[PDB]
Amino acid sequence: KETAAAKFERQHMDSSASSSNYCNQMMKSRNLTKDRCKPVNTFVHESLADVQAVCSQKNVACKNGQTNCYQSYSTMSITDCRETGSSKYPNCAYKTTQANKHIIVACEGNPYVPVHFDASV
Amino acid sequence: KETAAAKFERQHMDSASSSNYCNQMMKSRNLTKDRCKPVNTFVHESLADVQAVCSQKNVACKNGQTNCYQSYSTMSITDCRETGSSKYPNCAYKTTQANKHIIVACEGNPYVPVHFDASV
Ligand SMILES: [Cl-]
Ligand SMILES: [N]
Ligand SMILES: [N]
Ligand SMILES: [N]
Ligand SMILES: [N]
Ligand SMILES: [N]
Ligand SMILES: [N]
Ligand SMILES: [Pt+2]
Ligand SMILES: [Pt+2]
Ligand SMILES: [Pt+2]
Ligand SMILES: [Pt+2]
Ligand SMILES: [Pt+2]
Ligand SMILES: [Pt+2]
Ligand SMILES: [Pt+2]
Ligand SMILES: [Pt+2]
Ligand SMILES: [Pt+2]
Ligand SMILES: [Pt+2]
Ligand SMILES: [Pt+2]
Ligand SMILES: [Pt+2]
Ligand SMILES: [Pt+2]
Repeated sequence: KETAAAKFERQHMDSSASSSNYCNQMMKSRNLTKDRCKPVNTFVHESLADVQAVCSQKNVACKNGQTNCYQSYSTMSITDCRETGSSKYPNCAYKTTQANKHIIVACEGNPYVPVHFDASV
Repeated sequence: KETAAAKFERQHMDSASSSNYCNQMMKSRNLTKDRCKPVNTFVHESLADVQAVCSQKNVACKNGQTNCYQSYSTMSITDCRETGSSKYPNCAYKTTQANKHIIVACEGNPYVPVHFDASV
């Protein structure tokens, strides 16, 4: 079975955001258009070590009220992918938006790594 | 002086036609030059799609190194398998077409495939 850590890497990490077609290719490549069009998804364009290190940065509440969330001290390169108003499965269409923002992730397990993308600020 | 990335693109990238496909490709890509290479896999996907695998599922390499990556999606591949009748320099190849996850080893800056490890 896919672990929560693995699922986070598949859905949110892009350690290789280039072109207007990035989100279309990436949402496909990461199996996020298989059953449905996943409507919103963020990719972090940083090293896995740099994102895993967020689990030792600023402790904050998560959106659901758990207290195992962490805010990155630094801004990170992110791509926001959001489905168009016109997008219809199986023809999933996304707008790609590049930003430099703080990320908030939920951390769990041993090793203690991100398992949930909470938000970018 | 051929690079490891260049070597991977020549030996493994074709951006299966027929039972011929392998016989021509193994010869055309210089794999049968110094000896009949026993087994070879050709990935039929774009170079972009295969390079993207270096950012996908980190898995152990068959040699124990940690720099292997498995594709999240199945990709179209051709397994070329040397026959019994195959004798150097007349190398002969059975052509098997599959949709499988691929596993590649990646190296360098930029981080690119340098070794085809496995199909799963
Ligand atoms: Cl980077
Ligand atoms: N997986
Ligand atoms: N996630
Ligand atoms: N804080
Ligand atoms: N969350
Ligand atoms: N920041
Ligand atoms: N798989
Ligand atoms: Pt990037
Ligand atoms: Pt504070
Ligand atoms: Pt800031
Ligand atoms: Pt979660
Ligand atoms: Pt997620
Ligand atoms: Pt959440
Ligand atoms: Pt092909
Ligand atoms: Pt592919
Ligand atoms: Pt998997
Ligand atoms: Pt699979
Ligand atoms: Pt190699
Ligand atoms: Pt090879
Ligand atoms: Pt190998």
